[PDB]
Amino acid sequence: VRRLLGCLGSETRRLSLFLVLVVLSSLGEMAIPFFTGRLTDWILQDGSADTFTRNLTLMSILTIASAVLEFVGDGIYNNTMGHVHSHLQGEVFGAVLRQETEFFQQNQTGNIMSRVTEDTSTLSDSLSENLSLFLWYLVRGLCLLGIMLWGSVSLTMVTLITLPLLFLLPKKVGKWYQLLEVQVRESLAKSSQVAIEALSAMPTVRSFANEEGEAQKFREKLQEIKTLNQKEAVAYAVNSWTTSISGMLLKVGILYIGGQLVTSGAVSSGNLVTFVLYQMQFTQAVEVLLSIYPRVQKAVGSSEKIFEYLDRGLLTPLHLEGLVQFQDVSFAYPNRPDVLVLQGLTFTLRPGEVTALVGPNGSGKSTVAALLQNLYQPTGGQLLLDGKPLPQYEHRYLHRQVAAVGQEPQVFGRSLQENIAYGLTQKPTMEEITAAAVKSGAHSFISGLPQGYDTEVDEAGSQLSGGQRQAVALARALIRKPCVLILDDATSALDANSQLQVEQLLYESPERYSRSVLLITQHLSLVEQADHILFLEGGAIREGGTHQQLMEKKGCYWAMVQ
Amino acid sequence: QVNNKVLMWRLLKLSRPDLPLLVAAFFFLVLAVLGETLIPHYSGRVIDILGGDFDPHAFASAIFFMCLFSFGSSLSAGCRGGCFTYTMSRINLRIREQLFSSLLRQDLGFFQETKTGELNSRLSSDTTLMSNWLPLNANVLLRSLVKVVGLYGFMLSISPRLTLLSLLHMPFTIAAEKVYNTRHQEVLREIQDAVARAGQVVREAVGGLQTVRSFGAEEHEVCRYKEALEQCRQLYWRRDLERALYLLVRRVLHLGVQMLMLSCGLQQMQDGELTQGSLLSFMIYQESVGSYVQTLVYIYGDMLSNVGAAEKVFSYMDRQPNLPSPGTLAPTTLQGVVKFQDVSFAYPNRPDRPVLKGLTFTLRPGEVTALVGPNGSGKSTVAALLQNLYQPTGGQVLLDEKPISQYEHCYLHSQVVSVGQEPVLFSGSVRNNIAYGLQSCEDDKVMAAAQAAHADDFIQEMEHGIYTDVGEKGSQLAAGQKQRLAIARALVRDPRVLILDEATSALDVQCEQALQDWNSRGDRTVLVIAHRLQTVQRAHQILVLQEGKLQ
Repeated sequence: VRRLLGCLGSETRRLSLFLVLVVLSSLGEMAIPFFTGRLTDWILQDGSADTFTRNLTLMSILTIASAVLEFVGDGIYNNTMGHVHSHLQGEVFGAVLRQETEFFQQNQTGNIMSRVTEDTSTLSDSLSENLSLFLWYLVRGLCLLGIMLWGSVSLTMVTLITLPLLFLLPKKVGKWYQLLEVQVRESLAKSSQVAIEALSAMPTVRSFANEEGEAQKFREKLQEIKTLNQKEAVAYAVNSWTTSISGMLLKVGILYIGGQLVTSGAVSSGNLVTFVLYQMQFTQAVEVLLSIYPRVQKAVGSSEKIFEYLDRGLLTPLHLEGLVQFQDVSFAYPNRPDVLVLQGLTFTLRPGEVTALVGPNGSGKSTVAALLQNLYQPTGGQLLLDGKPLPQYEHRYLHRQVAAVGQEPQVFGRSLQENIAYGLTQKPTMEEITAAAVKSGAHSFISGLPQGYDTEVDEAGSQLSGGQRQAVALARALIRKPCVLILDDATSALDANSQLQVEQLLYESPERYSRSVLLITQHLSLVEQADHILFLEGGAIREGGTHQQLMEKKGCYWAMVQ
Repeated sequence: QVNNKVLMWRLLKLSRPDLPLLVAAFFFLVLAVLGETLIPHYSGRVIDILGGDFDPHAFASAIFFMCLFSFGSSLSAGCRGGCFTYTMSRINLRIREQLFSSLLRQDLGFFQETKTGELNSRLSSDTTLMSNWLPLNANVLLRSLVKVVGLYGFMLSISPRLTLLSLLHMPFTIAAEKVYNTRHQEVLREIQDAVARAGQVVREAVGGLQTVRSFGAEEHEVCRYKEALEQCRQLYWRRDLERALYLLVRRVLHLGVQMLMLSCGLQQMQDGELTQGSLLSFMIYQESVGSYVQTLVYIYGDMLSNVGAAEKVFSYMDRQPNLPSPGTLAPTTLQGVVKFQDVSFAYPNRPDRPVLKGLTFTLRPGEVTALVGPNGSGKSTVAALLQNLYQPTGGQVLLDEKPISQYEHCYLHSQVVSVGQEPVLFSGSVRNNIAYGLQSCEDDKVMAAAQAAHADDFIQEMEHGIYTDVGEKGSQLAAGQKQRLAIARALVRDPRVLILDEATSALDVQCEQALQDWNSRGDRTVLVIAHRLQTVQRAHQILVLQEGKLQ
């Protein structure tokens, strides 16, 4: 549709020059048969050597210039359309990465974004060659016809009228062959199905000793298919015969009408020779050009789906107050709106404090974590970050102000000195990076590598341990220096030293006074040491207070602890 | 590379019976090629006739000869195409039948090792791909060679000097093609490496977009992708640029020889050793010969590339079965006594897990036998080696003081039958399923077993008696119907050793009691496997089986 024209319109300034070059090249190449016929008539007319060598030099110059202009035009068009292909790939990747978490909540869909862009790439690539080829021959074909119209209209009318009779008759004939091929393939599939049915039941057929029976049944099916094979052979023979005689008999008629014209004195023999050569070249060009339309059609059909897929706050505070509050905060996943992970939860995390969530697994802690990070908006209620809405804050400001380590953080597939600072707009200092590594306890893991922090880390954390991965995630979080930290699974499976460092950074760190931290993990020792311990189950808060207060209240937290 | 050579030799040996069809196709192709190339020669003759003084008789004769030769060439081409298609179809049918007949002889372990879907894919695709090899490749090679020979013969007939000036052009074209192919492959490897590197970052992004959105923003990913694209784009342009340059060189080379040839031809026009029509026909031949002379060198490269599909099917056909030597014993009198002596068996697919350790028991004709205990579902492995579906790893199992492997394959199963725990039915008729494994039996001998198996109740109800149809692997019948049909299938053969696998556990116990009181349990050995001791009310000798051991 108009989408392809709109996306190609950026290069019109060079595409018009490309069209000028392509028509110049098409005009230049066809000088060989014309001069061949003219010089043959000239030498049969006892011509002069001066009028000769001039024509030889002129034809050589014209053909060389045509080849050079064709090369230059091809280079220009390839440059422009490769540029537009790269731009389209970048734009479609940006669009597919700009989709919301609701569209990407299905991890099993992770295949198709892995494919689509790649397919888009080769789609353009295919279309690229096709478009050029088609347009090339189109202009060439037209140019040939023009000179043929300048040769003899009364004879080129014959080769214009004949062409549908030789280009549509094979298309009409081949339907019979295609239908017979379809029937043959269906019968072959049925026979193979019978063979597979016999093959899958080997225990019982060997228990009854009936291999010869199954062989006989397969032979019977093949004997049934033999007749369809015979009819297929006959149809293909007829199609080959008609597609040969349609093009072969025209070369007789053109020479007959040319002989009639030449005897009539309308044209000379050299004009007939030039025509014959031009008709051969024109037939070749039209024959190739008619073979490009279905591929272009399937390419644009896939591009329509590609573009259909393409179709589907700015608050910047200077400092963070570290206040988080909820007002009837309920959240529901888009895939399962009938079941709400949280139902009007009410929990507050003041600056310089710790909130420890205790409850059954799957109660909706991840929903609260996503709501606090503005990844997905809640189904109900309002989440206030220091009295302001979470989605109202800008994405960069919220990401640089409130930071967290997920339940299953993944090490970035880059260098450890880069994977510990992924997404940082400003590059951290070397001393700052060393301090961040030392503070989080990741200094021991980083120093163990032969190349230090600059050593590359493979995909999916192959070269990094799980405790090392947790240490790297906590180091990235600490290097972010966020005021809001959702410590989720920070040291659940890590070493005791890592857990002690996490507890010291949560409680005894100098920055803990001006930083708000909410903890959702299995650290039992750190759970009892929190300033506030809240019990959440089924999306609702059942208990809240200190560990001693929770134990004295005999609530859900007391039962879980005991 | 000798693997592809022996695969081609095997394909030729397979297609050896199709020699007359291939000979006819070759003759028709020779006729078509020799008739097609005459038309430019007669075009030259017609153009020569038109010049000078007119002569209607010669013109009419040349046109009539043109029409006749064109019609003959078209007919020969059609016949050649039909013959090639038919021999391809015959090759496909023969290879499919041979592959199925070879695959039917393998043991149970081969079928347990491999997958049914893989065999379906091979039988449905690789046979067709193998059959498409010889006719298409032979047609391309022979057409190219005969066309090249005919065109060069005609060109040498027209003028030898122009033919030499044309032949001078070929080595430069071949060298340029080789150099361009080498450089194009060299840049294509780097293109593939760059596109893999560019796909790596999008793979990482789609794998960890959650952590991407958690810490930072998408731009630090997206821009990275753009950088990779830039590298890729540069490489793309390089490849395309080289291709364009190569094309220009070829084009220039073509013009070169064309110009030179034209000049030389016109020189002969001054000498009277040529004519206008001869020059036109030579131009046509020179234009035509290039594609054929290139295909003549590309056919060998394409052949070894395309022959690589045939290795899987031929490997499947050439796998030697591990079954023992076929037996020859076939006595018309059977005592029906079966005894086991210190037999130990393990699955060859998963060895070093002995499911049997020196089992020993003796059956009797007039005495029934029962096996109880789940055995970790280890009961079904003692019935399988009773029907010679497996060979014992230790000890030996014998029937009438002869090893069971010495009996004929089509006779031992005819005398010793078993019912499966899961009755398996075939897509044919009900009479076909009941009389399964029997090459010819009278229809009356069919419903007698159904009456004996309590399956005659729905025989009368369902239309056409027993000549009805069922769905593939059983679709209309229920579990009890399948069990009764399997029991009748076992009963119709009048066996000597009847192995029952929990007959009353699924169907009614009355059917099991009737089977124990039937003709196949009158003076014949019967072994019944049960998951409970409820069969002990009729059983004579009962053996429990736990942990792969007897009582």
